[PDB]
Amino acid sequence: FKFEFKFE
Amino acid sequence: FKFEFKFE
Amino acid sequence: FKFEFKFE
Amino acid sequence: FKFEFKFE
Amino acid sequence: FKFEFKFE
Amino acid sequence: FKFEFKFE
Amino acid sequence: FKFEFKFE
Amino acid sequence: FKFEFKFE
Amino acid sequence: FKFEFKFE
Amino acid sequence: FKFEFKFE
Amino acid sequence: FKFEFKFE
Amino acid sequence: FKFEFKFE
Amino acid sequence: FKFEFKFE
Amino acid sequence: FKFEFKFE
Amino acid sequence: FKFEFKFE
Amino acid sequence: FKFEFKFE
Amino acid sequence: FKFEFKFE
Amino acid sequence: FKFEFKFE
Amino acid sequence: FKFEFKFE
Amino acid sequence: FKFEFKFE
Amino acid sequence: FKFEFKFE
Amino acid sequence: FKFEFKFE
Amino acid sequence: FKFEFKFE
Amino acid sequence: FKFEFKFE
Amino acid sequence: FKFEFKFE
Amino acid sequence: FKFEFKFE
Amino acid sequence: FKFEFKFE
Amino acid sequence: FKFEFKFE
Amino acid sequence: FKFEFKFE
Amino acid sequence: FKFEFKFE
Amino acid sequence: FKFEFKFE
Amino acid sequence: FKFEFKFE
Amino acid sequence: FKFEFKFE
Amino acid sequence: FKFEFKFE
Amino acid sequence: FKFEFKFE
Amino acid sequence: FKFEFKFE
Amino acid sequence: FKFEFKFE
Amino acid sequence: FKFEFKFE
Amino acid sequence: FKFEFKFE
Amino acid sequence: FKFEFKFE
Amino acid sequence: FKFEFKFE
Amino acid sequence: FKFEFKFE
Amino acid sequence: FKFEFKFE
Amino acid sequence: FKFEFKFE
Amino acid sequence: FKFEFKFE
Amino acid sequence: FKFEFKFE
Amino acid sequence: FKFEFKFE
Amino acid sequence: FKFEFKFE
Amino acid sequence: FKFEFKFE
Amino acid sequence: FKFEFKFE
Amino acid sequence: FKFEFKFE
Amino acid sequence: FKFEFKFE
Amino acid sequence: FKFEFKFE
Amino acid sequence: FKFEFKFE
Amino acid sequence: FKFEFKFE
Amino acid sequence: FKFEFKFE
Amino acid sequence: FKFEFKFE
Amino acid sequence: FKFEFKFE
Amino acid sequence: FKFEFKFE
Amino acid sequence: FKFEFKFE
Amino acid sequence: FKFEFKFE
Amino acid sequence: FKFEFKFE
Amino acid sequence: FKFEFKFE
Amino acid sequence: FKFEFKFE
Repeated sequence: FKFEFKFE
Repeated sequence: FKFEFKFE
Repeated sequence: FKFEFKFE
Repeated sequence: FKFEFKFE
Repeated sequence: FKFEFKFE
Repeated sequence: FKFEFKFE
Repeated sequence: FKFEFKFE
Repeated sequence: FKFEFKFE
Repeated sequence: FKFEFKFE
Repeated sequence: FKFEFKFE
Repeated sequence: FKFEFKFE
Repeated sequence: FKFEFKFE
Repeated sequence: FKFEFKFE
Repeated sequence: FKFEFKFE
Repeated sequence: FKFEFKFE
Repeated sequence: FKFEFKFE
Repeated sequence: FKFEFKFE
Repeated sequence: FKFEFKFE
Repeated sequence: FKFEFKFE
Repeated sequence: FKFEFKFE
Repeated sequence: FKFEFKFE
Repeated sequence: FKFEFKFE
Repeated sequence: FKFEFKFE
Repeated sequence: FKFEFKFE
Repeated sequence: FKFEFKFE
Repeated sequence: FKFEFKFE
Repeated sequence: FKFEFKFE
Repeated sequence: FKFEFKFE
Repeated sequence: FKFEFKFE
Repeated sequence: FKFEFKFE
Repeated sequence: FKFEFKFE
Repeated sequence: FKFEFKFE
Repeated sequence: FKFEFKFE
Repeated sequence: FKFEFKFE
Repeated sequence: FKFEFKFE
Repeated sequence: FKFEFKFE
Repeated sequence: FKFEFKFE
Repeated sequence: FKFEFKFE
Repeated sequence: FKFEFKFE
Repeated sequence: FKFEFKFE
Repeated sequence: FKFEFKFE
Repeated sequence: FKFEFKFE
Repeated sequence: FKFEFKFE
Repeated sequence: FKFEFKFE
Repeated sequence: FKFEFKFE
Repeated sequence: FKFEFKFE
Repeated sequence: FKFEFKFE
Repeated sequence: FKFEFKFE
Repeated sequence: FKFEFKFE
Repeated sequence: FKFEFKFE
Repeated sequence: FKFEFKFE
Repeated sequence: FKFEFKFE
Repeated sequence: FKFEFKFE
Repeated sequence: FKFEFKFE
Repeated sequence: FKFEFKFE
Repeated sequence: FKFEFKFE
Repeated sequence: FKFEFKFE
Repeated sequence: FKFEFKFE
Repeated sequence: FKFEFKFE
Repeated sequence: FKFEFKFE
Repeated sequence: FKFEFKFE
Repeated sequence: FKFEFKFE
Repeated sequence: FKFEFKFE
Repeated sequence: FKFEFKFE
């Protein structure tokens, strides 16, 4: 139930 | 589930 | 059951 | 399943 | 069973 | 299967 | 078994 | 098989 | 759950 | 219940 | 809970 | 109730 | 509680 | 109530 | 309480 | 009420 | 859908 | 929705 | 959505 | 929302 | 959102 | 928010 | 947020 | 906040 | 925050 | 605060 | 804080 | 304060 | 504080 | 004060 | 204070 | 004052 | 900019 | 199969 | 820049 | 299935 | 740079 | 499901 | 560089 | 849920 | 290099 | 919850 | 290389 | 809580 | 290689 | 509390 | 390889 | 309290 | 110079 | 879907 | 030089 | 979604 | 040389 | 979201 | 050579 | 968030 | 060779 | 946060 | 070979 | 925080 | 081979 | 804090 | 083989 | 604090 957030 | 939000 | 979201 | 939404 | 969506 | 929807 | 759809 | 539908 | 916020 | 924060 | 703050 | 802080 | 401060 | 301090 | 200061 | 000091 | 405009 | 603007 | 501008 | 700016 | 600028 | 700057 | 600069 | 500097 | 510099 | 210095 | 230098 | 020195 | 040196 | 010396 | 030397 | 000497 | 598709 | 979309 | 999609 | 989004 | 999304 | 965000 | 997010 | 942050 | 965070 | 920090 | 932190 | 430090 | 620390 | 040290 | 320490 | 030492 | 476009 | 362009 | 663009 | 560009 | 950009 | 770039 | 950048 | 770069 | 960098 | 680098 | 670095 | 490195 | 390092 | 290393 | 080290 | 190592 993951939630990855790349900013860059 | 799993999610990607790659900004850039 | 992935969901990729590239913005960029 | 799997999904791509590449904006750009 | 992929579904690519390029916008750009 | 697999699908492409490249807009642009 | 691909299905490409270019719009542009 | 494989298919192209390039609009433009 | 789990979360990623990778800046860079 | 993790919360990763990469800066770099 | 648990937290990551990896700088670098 | 951990709090990791990597600098490096 | 518990804390990590790993420099390097 | 620990406090780890790695320098290295 | 308790403390760690591991240098190296 | 310990105080560990590793140098190495 | 494509457009082009040349002035010269 | 492509757009082209030549100026020479 | 794409745009281009050439001056020369 | 692509943008292109040629100058030669 | 992408931009590019070429001068030459 | 990509940015590109060519100079030759 | 990304930037790039090429001179040559 | 990525930055790129090519010089050849 | 990342920087890179390539000379060649 | 990453820094990269290529020289070839 | 990280630095790297490659010469070759 | 990481430092890297490649030479090949 | 870390350093590394690779020659090859 | 870590030090690393690779030679291959 | 640590040192290491690998030759091979 | 650790010292390491690998030779393979 | 509607569309519709059938195969087989 | 079957397929359709809308735009603008 | 709306959209809508159906399959199957 | 079904799918839609909005932008700007 | 708003957004909205629906599936299923 | 449902999803939305904002930027800038 | 604000942000906002909602799901479900 | 809900989520937001600020930068710079 | 400020920051702010909210969840739930 | 709530979270913030400062750097440099 | 200052810092500041708040939680809760 | 609250937390801060200094370096160099 | 100074330091300073505060908590609570 | 409060804490500080010096090195080298 | 001096040192100094304060607490409380 | 207070604490210090010397080496080498 | 001045320009406008309308579609739909 | 309106449009604008200005020059000079 | 001067430029402006408007959309939506 | 406004835009601007300046040169010279 | 001189440059400026404005968005939003 | 303002921007600047200088050269020379 | 000389360079400057401003943002926000 | 100011910036600088010098070369030569 | 010579280099300098400034930030903040 | 000043910086320097010398080579040669 | 020769090198120097300055920070702060 | 000064630095030096010599080789050869 | 020969090497030297200076710090502080 | 001086340093030396010899090889060969 | 031969080796030497000096410190302080 | 001198050092020596011999091999072979």
